[PDB]
Amino acid sequence: LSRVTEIRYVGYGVKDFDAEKAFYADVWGLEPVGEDANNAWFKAQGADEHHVVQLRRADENRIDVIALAADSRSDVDALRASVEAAGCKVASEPAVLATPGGGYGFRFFSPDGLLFEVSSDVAKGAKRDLARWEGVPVKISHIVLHSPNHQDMVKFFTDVLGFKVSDWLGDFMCFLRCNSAHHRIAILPGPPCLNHVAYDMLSVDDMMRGAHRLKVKGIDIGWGPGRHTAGNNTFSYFVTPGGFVTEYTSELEEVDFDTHQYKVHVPAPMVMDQWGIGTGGPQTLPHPHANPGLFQTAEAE
Amino acid sequence: LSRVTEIRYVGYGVKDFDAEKAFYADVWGLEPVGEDANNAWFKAQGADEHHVVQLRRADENRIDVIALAADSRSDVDALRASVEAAGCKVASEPAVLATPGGGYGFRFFSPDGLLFEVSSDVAKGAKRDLARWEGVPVKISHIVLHSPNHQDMVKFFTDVLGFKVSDWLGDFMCFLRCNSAHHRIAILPGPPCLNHVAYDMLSVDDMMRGAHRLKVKGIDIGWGPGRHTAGNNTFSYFVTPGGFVTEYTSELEEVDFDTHQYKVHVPAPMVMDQWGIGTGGPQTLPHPHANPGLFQTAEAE
Amino acid sequence: LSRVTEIRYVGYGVKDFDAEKAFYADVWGLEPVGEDANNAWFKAQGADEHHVVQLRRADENRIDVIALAADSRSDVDALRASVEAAGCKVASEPAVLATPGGGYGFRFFSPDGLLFEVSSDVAKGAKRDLARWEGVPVKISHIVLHSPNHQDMVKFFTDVLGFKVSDWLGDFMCFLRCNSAHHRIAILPGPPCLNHVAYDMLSVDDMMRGAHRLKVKGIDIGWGPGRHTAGNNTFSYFVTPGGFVTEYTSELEEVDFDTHQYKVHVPAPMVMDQWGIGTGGPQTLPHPHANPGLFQTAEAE
Amino acid sequence: LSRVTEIRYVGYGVKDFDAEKAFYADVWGLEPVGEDANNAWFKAQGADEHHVVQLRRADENRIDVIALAADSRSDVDALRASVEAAGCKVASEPAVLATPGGGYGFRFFSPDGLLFEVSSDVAKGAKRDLARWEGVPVKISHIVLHSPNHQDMVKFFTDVLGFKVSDWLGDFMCFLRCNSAHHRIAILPGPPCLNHVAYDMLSVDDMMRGAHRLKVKGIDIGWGPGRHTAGNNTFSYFVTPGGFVTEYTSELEEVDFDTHQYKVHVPAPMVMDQWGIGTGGPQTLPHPHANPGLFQTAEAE
Amino acid sequence: LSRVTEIRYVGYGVKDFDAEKAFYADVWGLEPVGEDANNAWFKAQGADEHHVVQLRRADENRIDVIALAADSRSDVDALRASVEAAGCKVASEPAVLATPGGGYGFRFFSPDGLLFEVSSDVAKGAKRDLARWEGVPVKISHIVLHSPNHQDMVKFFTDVLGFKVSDWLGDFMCFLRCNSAHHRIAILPGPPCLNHVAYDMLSVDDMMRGAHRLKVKGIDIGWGPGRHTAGNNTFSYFVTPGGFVTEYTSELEEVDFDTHQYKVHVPAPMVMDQWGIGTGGPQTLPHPHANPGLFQTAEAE
Amino acid sequence: LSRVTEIRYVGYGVKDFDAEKAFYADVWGLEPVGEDANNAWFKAQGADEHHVVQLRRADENRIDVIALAADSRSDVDALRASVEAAGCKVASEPAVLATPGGGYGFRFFSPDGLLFEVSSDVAKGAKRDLARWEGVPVKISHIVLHSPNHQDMVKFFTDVLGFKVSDWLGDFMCFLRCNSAHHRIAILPGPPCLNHVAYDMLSVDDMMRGAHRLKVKGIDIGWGPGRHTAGNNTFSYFVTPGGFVTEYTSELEEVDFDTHQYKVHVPAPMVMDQWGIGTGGPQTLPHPHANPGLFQTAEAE
Ligand SMILES: [Mn+2]
Ligand SMILES: [Mn+2]
Ligand SMILES: [Mn+2]
Ligand SMILES: [Mn+2]
Ligand SMILES: [Mn+2]
Ligand SMILES: [Mn+2]
Repeated sequence: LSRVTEIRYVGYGVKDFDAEKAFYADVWGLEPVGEDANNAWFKAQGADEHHVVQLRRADENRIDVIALAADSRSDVDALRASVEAAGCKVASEPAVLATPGGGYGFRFFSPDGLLFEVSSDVAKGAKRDLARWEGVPVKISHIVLHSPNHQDMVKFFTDVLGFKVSDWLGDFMCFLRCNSAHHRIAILPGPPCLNHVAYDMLSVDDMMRGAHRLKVKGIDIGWGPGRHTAGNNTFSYFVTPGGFVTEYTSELEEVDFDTHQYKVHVPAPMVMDQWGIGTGGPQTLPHPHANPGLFQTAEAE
Repeated sequence: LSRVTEIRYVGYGVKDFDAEKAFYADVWGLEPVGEDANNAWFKAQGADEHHVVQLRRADENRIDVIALAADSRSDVDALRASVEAAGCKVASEPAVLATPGGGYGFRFFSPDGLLFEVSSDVAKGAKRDLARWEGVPVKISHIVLHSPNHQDMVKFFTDVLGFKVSDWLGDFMCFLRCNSAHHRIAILPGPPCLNHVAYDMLSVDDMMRGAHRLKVKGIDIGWGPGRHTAGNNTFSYFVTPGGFVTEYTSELEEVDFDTHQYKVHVPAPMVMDQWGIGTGGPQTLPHPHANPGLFQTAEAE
Repeated sequence: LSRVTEIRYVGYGVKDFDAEKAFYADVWGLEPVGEDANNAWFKAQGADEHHVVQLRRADENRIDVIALAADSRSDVDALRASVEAAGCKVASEPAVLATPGGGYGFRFFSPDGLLFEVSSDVAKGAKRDLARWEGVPVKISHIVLHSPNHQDMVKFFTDVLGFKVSDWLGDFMCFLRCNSAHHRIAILPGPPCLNHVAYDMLSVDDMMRGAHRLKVKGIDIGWGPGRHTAGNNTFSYFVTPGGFVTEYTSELEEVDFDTHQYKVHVPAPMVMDQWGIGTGGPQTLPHPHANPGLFQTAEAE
Repeated sequence: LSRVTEIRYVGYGVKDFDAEKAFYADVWGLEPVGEDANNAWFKAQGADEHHVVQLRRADENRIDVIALAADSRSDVDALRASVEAAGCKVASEPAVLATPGGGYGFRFFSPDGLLFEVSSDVAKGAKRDLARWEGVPVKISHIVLHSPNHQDMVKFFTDVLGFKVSDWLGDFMCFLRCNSAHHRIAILPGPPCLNHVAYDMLSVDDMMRGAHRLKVKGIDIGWGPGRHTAGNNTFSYFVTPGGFVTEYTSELEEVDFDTHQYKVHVPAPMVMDQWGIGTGGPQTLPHPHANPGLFQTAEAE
Repeated sequence: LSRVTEIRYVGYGVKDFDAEKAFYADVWGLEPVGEDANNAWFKAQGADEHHVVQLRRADENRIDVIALAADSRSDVDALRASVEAAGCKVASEPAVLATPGGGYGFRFFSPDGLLFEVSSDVAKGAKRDLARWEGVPVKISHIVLHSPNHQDMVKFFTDVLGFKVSDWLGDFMCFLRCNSAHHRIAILPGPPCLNHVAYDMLSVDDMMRGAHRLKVKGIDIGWGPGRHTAGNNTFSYFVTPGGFVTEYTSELEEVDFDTHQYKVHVPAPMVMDQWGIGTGGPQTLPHPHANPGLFQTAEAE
Repeated sequence: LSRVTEIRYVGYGVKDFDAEKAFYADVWGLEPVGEDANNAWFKAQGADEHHVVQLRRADENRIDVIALAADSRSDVDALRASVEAAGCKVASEPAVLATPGGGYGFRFFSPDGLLFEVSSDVAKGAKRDLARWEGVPVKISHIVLHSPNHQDMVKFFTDVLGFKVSDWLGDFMCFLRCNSAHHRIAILPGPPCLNHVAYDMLSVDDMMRGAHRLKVKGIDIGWGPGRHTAGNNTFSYFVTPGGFVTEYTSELEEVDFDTHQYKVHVPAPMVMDQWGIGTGGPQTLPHPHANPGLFQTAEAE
């Protein structure tokens, strides 16, 4: 049946519009793709996806949209019906998109009130094979979300969107894949919102090199020099000027999308971080707060 | 049936006996109670338990015994009976104790192999009411253990030894009570071993002054001053010279022993620590390793 | 006689008006009450004082005014006379204030040249009983001032304004009260200026939570968490983006305004901080400097 | 009368003899002078004073004696009277010394219970002009004491022992000179005991070099590099493995012993430390405690 | 012949023009000389140099020009020929300057593409003797450059501009003097660019005082207090809000411009910093990146 | 000709015999091979080398010997004559060794006075293929020595011992190989001594897991985890309780012993460390000191 196949971008609503714009292009290593009096689009130098981040000047910080990819026009419609069947509020009907790089798609809110987008045939952008030591994002690695009822959110993603379970951290954190990457989405309990967005680095040396630039650029590592167990990926968390959290990650495991057997890792500090030599932890990072405007569009504000 | 009513003491086998010995009497705040060629006893100044810590000069660091209390001599026998039905290896029949403070007790191995002692009528010692600012322990607060089958270890503590579930952190960490204190035992997953032993302080002020003393003695706080959710107690974890970890804690809740309803807390950063302004994390503390000589007594080595 | 009964607000002239405006509403925990081109008003959520902070957009950082409260028009007129007798430079006569909240007051310069305001019947704002863990200020706790002639500055607060001495730190720091709070004003030797403004928290836990919210906002603790001796209050000092310092405090002793016996505390390490587990110290906060515009109203600039 | 003219040495009773004996010989920079079953003498390489530190294997830490120096054999006698006419218990009648280095002197307890010694003609030891960057002590700089009646205690020092006042920190800390150096003794209120013994370094560079050696050897600065105001000396406090604090100081001002005009400095953060760019503070060093065995010699234990 | 005899100023092209503007005035300690819509000039309070820093609102941070001094209007003409004969691209012919303080000079590019300026007779501005503890720059100390062919860059500076070599750190870093100071210029390997601009402090104390100010102002010492071996000057590096690095330096030796003989220090860990006690290190500072627009003026952009 | 093919072990004369001895078996990860009252041999678990570390109880710390390995008995004699010719002071004539493991070899002093040993047929010990995450050493990676005439000391290793140059850091640090490993020995300017010994780890993960064990053992990283340029090896430096420095390293390049072209890297922060996010640096490690007893065997003492 038709399913989500990748993540496209994350649209942010940010107060400190300018500070956040400079961050992504002069600090985080993303490539500007376009600006407008009220918006800004950036893209990952190592991927052909039109844009991976969208910034909209707003009166408050929030996540406007989480855009997922579908293979074809007939796949976008199938998920359109599937979402309806599951009882979701549909904010838009499948049609050519006026947003950058066009594409055919629709929008619907998740059972929690977070706006999502599913689209196909979105224009492609440039893409080069990065050399080692550049310290810049190759592509998006994953997105982590909080949910008031995570078990159900996990099922929506599996039964409606087509994700499959790759791992479990006890019974509170689930890792979901929609292709051969260990996971592209991770669901966690808490108020309906987004926790962080990770970016894939070419190598461990690159994550370090990037973390280094971020340090001199005045941003310290919120939780760094670590390596997770579920997915076995190295990590480095940061807080953007806008107050969001972004992560440089690397070496996430490749699996067989169709046959990977998930495991239930037993919680333990060593399980969250197998290195235990960096600084900070999940406590030095912002505390989750319900995303402003649940079931509301960026417009409605 | 009858049940365990309190914790008496923990017996440690230590490699650097001399250094460990000087730690408890001159840094930690315990009162020397007795000594000999290969052993040393210590008691908390604010409680009349004959002694709360016993050290044995050994070749390898380990836990020799976790000593528990029972109200009566026939309570000790009832517990000998329970253990038998649970199928535990009994190391001693209920008899008069030759250990300091005497008493009537027996020893049995928990399903994982750690050695426990259940006894009653142990000679009381000297006790006095501490004054704010002394910065010394009042009595032992709790003991946390790791178990390869933590669900079973919990049922053992509740069904065999009569403890009761006071709280849960997900499905991986359980808090058990044997009296009005929120807990005296907490089970956690991992190889069969003892995580740490906590000592109750008179006030948050005494934990701070205590932590201060340790700091000037050369011992840094392993997990900065904080406050847990389950039990609402403040904490300060330290590593001893023998490599064991001890914690100064305060304000542990009081509950009705029978009517207290337990809760399942959702794992979250701010759940392990509601303050989040100290240094360290469980990661700066030793990784759990199986206790040397499972199902073996001190004689074994 | 007639006297000052409490603190109202503190008016600041800030060069970086926007960063300071954002600091109070999004980090410090105060409630915005009004804004115009060159001004911003903030209120403490746990008190009905119309506003506790006023910020004026300025070319240079300074303290524009420290407003105090009196019980009634009569009391204010009386104090106004008292001020004259003590030979002070009066900047206005008892009249209906035109600032937000209204009221009946007048302004005058302390013997040192700092502008103070005494007023009565200022409108009452809304007030809320905070819940533990919110980490936001309940009310203004105290204000510390520097005076070239502290011995005299104290006499002026006691004899003209009615404040009474609650304690002395050796012979250089005096704590003064004007109600049941140990103190609302403290006098320290140094150029004529304002040292810090302290905000009272519901509990020590709340102080810690506030400190944590600030840590994730990127504002480190200037003088780590501690507990003072005089007044027995816990403290957490911070440097605002505007350059001033603010403090989260709690557990400030309550005393009988009339019969409280003051003590002279002998200066010592353990006297400034009875905990000694945090970081920083007075040596790590900005050095006091004469307040710009002595004996000059904010107009003058 | 005649007067004390210089500090000779300090004698400590240390529980952890070995550790401390190692400290001074390899880490601190003092050259050994002679050993024995329970005694170790140490010398400062840049001064002819036979030995500046005496260690005695004891059960609990304590100050056994603070050895001072007199010029002639008869100046001693002239003091033995002053002490008598002061009412001090005398522990030794002027007699030829049986302690390493010989000499003639007596022992008596001061008004607070700390044993002092006054001698003359002790055998000089070797001395070489140290070179910049060696990072070892040149001689002892000063000793700071704690007194329950510091005002009287100072008068004892000035009137009975012949010291003069050089500076006052408010009314709680008095600097006393017995020669050219700004001070060799400083008095602080508190339980009767020694606070720290400070050694002089050839320069600021040597202090840092010195601190650098202590750091690599595992001893962190208790009170970071700073510059005191009273005396204008750079500082660096440390904690010996025995629980005693020592200091590497430099650039202590020289004054005319006779005419030096003393000043009363106003207490202030910037006063204790004019640099304020390091870590620690009195806060992070041992809290004072009554010296064990008041009015008792070491032979009493 | 005629030769450069001093450094005048550095002109930066800054993106966050206002943040950098405020840094030099409010934080770094320079004095505003003038401004217009797109430029700001700053002056050292301790040097008659008209100005030592120029900022220009730019799209991207870069070095716009490095201004040098010549003694006479004919020296400038001479250097204008030497530069020509060396193959340097001349950006302007020797004439009266239209920049503040005027003067007579011209602009040419060094062999690597950095725009330089040589001038004479520039108007002197205010000047005064700083007092110990003021914590502000006296004048400019030195400027460090990165060159892809530093051996050639060194020869350019000596054979063309008239600089002399005062020292070598191995064979990768050169120290050049234009007057009595050990060096005003230092060449290092790497892409063509400016490493840092260092400001002279009255004394080591001032550097500490200065650094403490940046500390409370929210700027951490990028490379802790230390002392270099070449020049023996104490150092403290910082990262400006603009992204450039500036250092407070003191005690840089003096030398006989004519006779001084250069040494070749053997690299060694402890040669870069003879104290090795401060925090950070060259690793916490930005990595050298070719100055944007080599061989192009600020206009082209 | 016949040449050195590997590093066997290092013998240290350590004053704190018991601490250093505990270090290697309970902290560093080496396995005890032998013991008596004043000696202790240690073995690396991933190599069959009989023992790689030797401790000798001593009055002063020093490098007793640096034992190299030759392929055969004849090979050994060849080198014995080859050493004879270079003019070294032989200390033993080729012959069966009474030391653990036996073998045939001799000891001679290098031009700088360090005592070396070249033996063959030393008894092989047990070896295990470690699994990822054990965090224990596999083998000895390299040894770094200081030389007052480093240039000649290199020719000695290449022309006399048979090593080959794999790289140079500027003209001060040389990297020598005796097989396919990028290097096994590194020479650096300085007083004749041993800088540090490095231990190869199975992977970067194991070094991190190793550094974590040392952290919880109270032994912090002297030079934060990083990555060298020459050899591309990841690093982690530590100071042992005895005062020596050990390094956990990984990913050192494998090269072709014969056809490997070396390079001269230009010194520069990013070259010493390509990551730049750990702590400390060469400066936070002990200063090199001439080795006690130059040209003298352990027996002299
Ligand atoms: Mn992640
Ligand atoms: Mn605990
Ligand atoms: Mn305060
Ligand atoms: Mn001192
Ligand atoms: Mn410099
Ligand atoms: Mn190495």
